[PDB]
Amino acid sequence: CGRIAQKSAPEDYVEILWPNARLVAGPRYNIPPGTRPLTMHRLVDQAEALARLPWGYKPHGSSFFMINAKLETIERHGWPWKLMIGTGRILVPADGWYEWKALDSGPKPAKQPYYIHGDAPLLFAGLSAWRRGAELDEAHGFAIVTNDALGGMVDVHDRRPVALPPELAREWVDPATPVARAKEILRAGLPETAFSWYPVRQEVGSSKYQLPD
Repeated sequence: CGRIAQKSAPEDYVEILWPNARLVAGPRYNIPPGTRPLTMHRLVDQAEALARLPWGYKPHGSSFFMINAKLETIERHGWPWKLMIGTGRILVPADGWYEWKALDSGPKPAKQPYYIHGDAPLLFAGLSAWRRGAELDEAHGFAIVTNDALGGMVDVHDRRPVALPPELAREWVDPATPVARAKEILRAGLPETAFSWYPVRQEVGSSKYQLPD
């Protein structure tokens, strides 16, 4: 999951996660890591919120820029997600995401970008290292929880994002739910039979990690 789309009105995301319970910069059809995508969470004083957090986690002691959090590493309670599975659980709303389909082998292969989506806004499970009073830098960025085992929805070398039903999504962001319960929820992601996709004909990028010139 190297690119997502947030084109619906922000109030629509809240309505789906927190039905009946209200809480500007324009819609973004092409969102890569390193930006501040809209997110929903209860990280500060259990309060429900809709704010922009930095996408892309950079551990204090490494030069890694983690954008996805491997489901299994979270299950086996491994580094570094074991440090956020308890208090850094967030949701990243999205109308869909992009995956590039390798059209050939060899170096710098021609890739065909695809757009994947559902019948309504998706609630991607995520983990963030940001906390109240902390700066909005890579040191406090987040990663989208991905289901590596099944690869991408179209590109077998990508990692599909774990989308959760509204009911489970609420439990995920609820600071009261124990880490044990959080791990279970993580594998209840929406099945592929709930998404459709098409090849994007416009310019969106040459690869997952290649922004459009």
